[PDB]
Amino acid sequence: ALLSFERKYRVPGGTLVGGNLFDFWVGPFYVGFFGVATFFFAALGIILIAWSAVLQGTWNPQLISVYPPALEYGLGGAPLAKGGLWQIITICATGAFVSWALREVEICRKLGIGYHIPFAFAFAILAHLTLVLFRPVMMGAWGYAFPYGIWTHLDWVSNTGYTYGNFHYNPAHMIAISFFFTNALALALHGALVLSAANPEKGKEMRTPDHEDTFFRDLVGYSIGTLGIHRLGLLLSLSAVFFSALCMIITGTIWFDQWVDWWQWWVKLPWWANIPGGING
Amino acid sequence: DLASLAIYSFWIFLAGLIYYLQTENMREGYPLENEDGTPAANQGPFPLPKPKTFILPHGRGTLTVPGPESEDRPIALARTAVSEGFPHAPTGDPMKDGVGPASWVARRDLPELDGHGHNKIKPMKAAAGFHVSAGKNPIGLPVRGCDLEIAGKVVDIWVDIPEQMARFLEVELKDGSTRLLPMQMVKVQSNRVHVNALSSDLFAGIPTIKSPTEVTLLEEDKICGYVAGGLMYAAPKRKS
Amino acid sequence: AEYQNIFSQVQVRGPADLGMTEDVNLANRSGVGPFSTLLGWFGNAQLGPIYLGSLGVLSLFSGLMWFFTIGIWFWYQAGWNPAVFLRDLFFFSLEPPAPEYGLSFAAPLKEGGLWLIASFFMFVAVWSWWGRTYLRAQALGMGKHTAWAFLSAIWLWMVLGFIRPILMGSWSEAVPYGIFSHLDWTNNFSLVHGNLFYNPFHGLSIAFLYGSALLFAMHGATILAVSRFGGERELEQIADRGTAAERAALFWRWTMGFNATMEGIHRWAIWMAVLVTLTGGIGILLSGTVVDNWYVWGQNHG
Ligand code: BCL
Ligand code: BCL
Ligand code: BCL
Ligand code: BCL
Ligand SMILES: CC[C@H]1c2cc3[nH]c4c(c3C)C(=O)[C@H](C(=O)OC)c4c3nc(cc4[nH]c(cc(n2)[C@@H]1C)c(C(C)=O)c4C)[C@@H](C)[C@@H]3CCC(=O)OC/C=C(\C)CCC[C@@H](C)CCC[C@@H](C)CCCC(C)C
Ligand SMILES: CC[C@H]1c2cc3[nH]c4c(c3C)C(=O)[C@H](C(=O)OC)c4c3nc(cc4[nH]c(cc(n2)[C@@H]1C)c(C(C)=O)c4C)[C@@H](C)[C@@H]3CCC(=O)OC/C=C(\C)CCC[C@@H](C)CCC[C@@H](C)CCCC(C)C
Ligand SMILES: COC(C)(C)C(=O)C/C=C(\C)CC/C=C(\C)CC/C=C(\C)CCCC/C(C)=C/CC[C@@H](C)CC/C=C(\C)CCC=C(C)C
Ligand SMILES: CCCCCCCCCCCC[N+](C)(C)[O-]
Ligand SMILES: CCCCCCCCCCCC[N+](C)(C)[O-]
Ligand SMILES: CCCCCCCCCCCC[N+](C)(C)[O-]
Ligand SMILES: CCCCCCCCCCCC[N+](C)(C)[O-]
Ligand SMILES: [Fe+3]
Repeated sequence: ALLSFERKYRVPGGTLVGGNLFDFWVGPFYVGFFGVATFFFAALGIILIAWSAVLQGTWNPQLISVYPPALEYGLGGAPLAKGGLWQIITICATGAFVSWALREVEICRKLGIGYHIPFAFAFAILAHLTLVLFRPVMMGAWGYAFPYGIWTHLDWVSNTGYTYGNFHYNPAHMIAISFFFTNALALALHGALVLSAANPEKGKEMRTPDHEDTFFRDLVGYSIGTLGIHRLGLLLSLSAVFFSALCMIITGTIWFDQWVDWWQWWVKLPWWANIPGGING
Repeated sequence: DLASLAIYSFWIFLAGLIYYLQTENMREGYPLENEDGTPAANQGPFPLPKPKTFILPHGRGTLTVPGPESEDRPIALARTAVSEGFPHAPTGDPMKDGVGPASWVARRDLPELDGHGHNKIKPMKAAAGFHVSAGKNPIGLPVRGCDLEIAGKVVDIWVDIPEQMARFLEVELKDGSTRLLPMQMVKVQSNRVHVNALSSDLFAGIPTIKSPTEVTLLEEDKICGYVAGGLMYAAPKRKS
Repeated sequence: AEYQNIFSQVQVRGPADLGMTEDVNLANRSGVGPFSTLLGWFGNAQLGPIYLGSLGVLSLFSGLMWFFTIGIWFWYQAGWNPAVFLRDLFFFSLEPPAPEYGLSFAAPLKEGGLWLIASFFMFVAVWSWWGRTYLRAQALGMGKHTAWAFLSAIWLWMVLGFIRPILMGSWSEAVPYGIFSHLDWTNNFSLVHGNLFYNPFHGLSIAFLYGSALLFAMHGATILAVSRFGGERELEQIADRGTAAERAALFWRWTMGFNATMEGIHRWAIWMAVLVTLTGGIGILLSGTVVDNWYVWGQNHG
């Protein structure tokens, strides 16, 4: 039940709410007030999903799907079997995510570490809120949210995107993608670099971070450094999700035509709008 | 069907990869233990991997993991409950005893070395060619603790030579001795270095280094543990 | 505010660092580049040196040739007009041969020949760059992880521009060189194969792409959170576990019930990333060679 080095860290303190009441572990898990809150929100949500399953027909994971209120309902409540379960489950979901972040904060305080992890998780939660709360609200209905089902949520992505043509053309989405792809590039390079240093050619001594800087200076003329690369992964990741949330919050609200047409602002600049030749004259 | 074959194979590969990776991640801290340090009955379903050996540079020897685990230091904590899973209360002063968020590990009592075999971290005055190149130079600033009381004055920066970065501020106390402070735990301002984690009276308790121009891994851990511990344990004397 | 360690409060410079030597041929290193104070708020301030031996020159030369071949075509499409060149930059496109040329080199310059020339240059640029990835590690005595990982990305690229075109019997299948045109190609690819969201390899590739952001957010944030104990000195934490590595593990153990080591997180890392392009290349390579329509295949296969 404890890692070999774990005991000295399991002291009282750090909790944000409750003093010592929930200050304890279950096996590996820390609990805290926010562990109780996440268990509650999550158990309720899963229950309601199982309920909603019955009201719909199946026990197949590939078929269970919980749809939000139809557009007719606007932003109001809805009978349970027709969108209300969705609304309640959404509240549970958020309640569980925020509780999980706040429980992460409690673990930071007990461990004496910085808050960067929950702070980063908050970006995932914000993107979720953009899809289920902020965007639907700005647009006037829950029914613009995505449903909860393995395959049906993909249908919604495809439908939503094709509402605006090829969604590739959304410029915030372009930036988001760029961050995703760059993050994964960075993550490959990072893991590869450290491992290449820690696991050198057979029989050789472990390399040093000096070798890691050298490898990269040799290879591309620059090395961001061991602090920098962790800064960079964090930034690339959060920037991807930030731009994701951006690319969606602006879609159906400030911009609702075909995204490819947005790019006309560029080609119609007076200085070159009417010059013949090329693709657009 | 070929694509069916590929997907079925892939899930089997993934299962194996996950198994491989989780066992790779058991090379430290396992076998799990009960609160009293004996082997726990329930180890989970992944066995320990076969040992690997890292060859350390500069004649520092070798590390083989997994290997026999041991804290190699006294841990001044006691059970607060009669069953598993509750906190363990400090038996003395947790900052001085180095437990809870003040913990340190018994790292080797030698300094980390660069690829050339020189000490990786040095006070800047002994680092040939090194100077501040941008930002406020903290050297000379008074140092303020979370009690808003002055604890000392910065007399140098300890720098990482091969990575060219600031790692500690060396701070002189009222008695004329100095302490290291982790660079990540200070706020350099235009008139001041401010230290949220420690109140002024706790500066003297920062663990000291045994030789004035190098720090060992053990010393860094004691210093870093101790200052991070003030976030929880100084708190009686923090006002924002 | 606690300071957060996203940007450095103080930069410090010393003598230009010329790096380790091991078995590197030093005649092949440039001298050091300048120092960027701008970069130094976030990463290292120093630029270079860089190593450019023969393979590096080769690679850089075809690379640029690939780039210039495309850009000459663009200028042409622009009618040599700089203003039309900038206006329509994202719209120009160097397209591969039409289907009737199959896998041959018979097509005219202006209608595929050029595309093949640019691709040839790209092929040698990348594979020589791969070789260089392996070689710079060898010279320094390092594992070959970087080259093995790079290979996973090269895999998707190969499948898109070479292996799948060849299996399909024509160059017309490959990706054109242009900003908008390659997005059009991607959208078209999915429509014509009955929606790539039903390609289980595509779904896997996405789980890894999101998972890589998840994992780098986790790891980047973890290492910064314990940087006040020297967390980012990961090699020495591996060799000699410190409190940084213990607090990091325990944050995760207490949160989600299990955790990594300082070394093993880097194995989770390299694999979360590499699997993006590995499952990705498989999904593409199967498309239209073996499976014409994923919606259909999915109706027959759970
Ligand atoms: C994966 C499925 C599709 C695809 C789908 C998409 C989608 C969808 C999007 C992109 C986007 C991009 N893709 Mg594409 N892309 C494909 C394969 C490629 C290949 C290739 C060699 O195989 C290349 C070079 C590119 C290049 C690009 C960039 C223009 C852009 C940002 C990529 C990035 O962050 O990379 C990693 C990051 C790095 C920093 C590495 C190096 C970065 C530079 C920018 C590489 C581009 C150089 C290129 C020659 C452009 C310069 C020409 C002009 C002077 C501008 N794609 C395949 C065929 N790609 C995004 C975009 O913004 O499109 C306009 C976008 O939304
Ligand atoms: C036909 C479809 C359209 C299209 C339409 C859309 C649509 C529509 C959307 C995107 C969105 C995205 N698209 Mg697009 N997209 C297309 C083509 C592409 C291509 C490509 C190569 O062609 C790429 C790479 C992308 C990439 C992207 C990303 C920028 C973004 C998805 C990530 C995200 O938002 O994370 C954010 C992360 C989250 C939302 C996760 C939140 C997680 C929560 C907080 C916690 C979960 C806990 C959970 C319940 C687990 C509990 C159990 C435990 C496991 C034990 N698109 C095509 C052209 N795209 C989406 C976006 O930007 O969303 C904001 C979006 O809605
Ligand atoms: C982000 C932009 C779009 C979107 C676009 C896509 C697209 C496009 C794809 C997916 C795919 C997935 N998405 Mg989705 N997805 C969205 C929002 C979500 C949310 C959410 C709470 O916001 C969740 C939980 C999921 C979950 C999922 C998974 C079923 C699948 C793998 C994701 C993954 O590995 O990520 C990275 C995270 C990890 C590796 C950690 C593990 C996460 C686990 C696997 C989550 C399991 C959730 C569980 C099945 C349902 C809730 C569980 C219980 C009720 C508690 N998506 C929004 C609407 N998603 C892929 C798929 O195969 O779909 C069938 C796919 O191709
Ligand atoms: C309408 C569009 C279709 C679609 C069509 C496609 C197609 C087609 C493909 C993908 C692929 C992918 N799509 Mg999809 N995709 C859709 C919707 C989505 C959504 C979403 C939320 O809707 C998401 C998140 C994704 C996500 C993804 C990625 C997981 C995957 C690409 C991985 C990658 O890293 O490639 C980027 C990495 C590379 C391209 C490797 C490049 C390596 C080379 C060696 C680099 C050379 C650099 C060069 C020399 C230039 C150097 C310049 C420098 C400055 C020096 N797609 C919809 C359904 N998608 C790819 C895939 O694998 O599918 C299975 C793919 O081919
Ligand atoms: C912001 C950058 C990236 C990111 C960061 C990030 N994620 C994080 C963290 C961080 C820093 C954590 O600390 C936290 C964690 O603990 O990781 C292990 C986490 C996490 N991100 C997770 C998943 C996740 N993150 C994703 C994405 C991302 N996370 C971003 C790409 C995705 C995507 C891409 O789809 C998923 C699926 C979890 C592993 C974990 C948070 C677990 C949690 O909140 O536990 C509390 C809640 C529950 C146990 C279950 C709640 C269930 C019910 C309330 C009902 C179900 C709701 C419904 C929405 C289901 C939808 C069904 C689908 C088919 C659509
Ligand atoms: C594992 C999956 C991820 C991955 C991994 C990965 N990529 C890699 C590697 C790895 C492990 C490397 O080791 C290798 C590398 O060296 O990285 C630094 C690389 C690499 N991946 C790269 C790009 C890249 N990777 C991508 C993706 C991914 N890489 C995946 C997400 C993408 C995407 C998402 O589209 C791109 C665009 C390169 C930076 C590098 C391979 C470099 C290479 O092959 O170079 C050959 C070409 C040249 C040497 C010269 C071409 C020069 C010209 C293009 C012009 C210069 C730029 C121009 C804009 C200005 C200057 C011109 C003026 C004269 C006008
Ligand atoms: C300013 O003006 C000047 C002239 C100075 C310029 O130089 C400007 C230059 C430009 C404006 C160029 C701009 C370049 C682009 C927009 C390129 C964009 C490219 C992409 C978006 C690429 C996407 C995908 C590319 C892929 C998948 C390529 C795969 C190719 C390889 C697998 C190659 C396969 C090899 C073949 C087919 C050769 C076969 C023959 C043999 C003998 C091997
Ligand atoms: C059930 C068996 C399926 C095979 C799965 C194999 C996963 C092995 C992962 C690669 C290990 C890396 N290594 C040791 C070669 O360096
Ligand atoms: C998608 C990544 C999920 C990987 C899950 C594998 C986790 C195994 C957990 C084992 C931990 C057992 N324990 C606590 C006894 O060590
Ligand atoms: C190295 C870490 C492994 C993480 C694996 C996460 C798998 C997510 C499930 C995706 C479902 C894909 N599919 C094809 C069945 O639809
Ligand atoms: C798809 C995600 C699956 C969840 C993985 C979480 C694994 C946690 C394991 C906890 C171990 C607890 N115990 C008592 C068995 O040791
Ligand atoms: Fe790391």
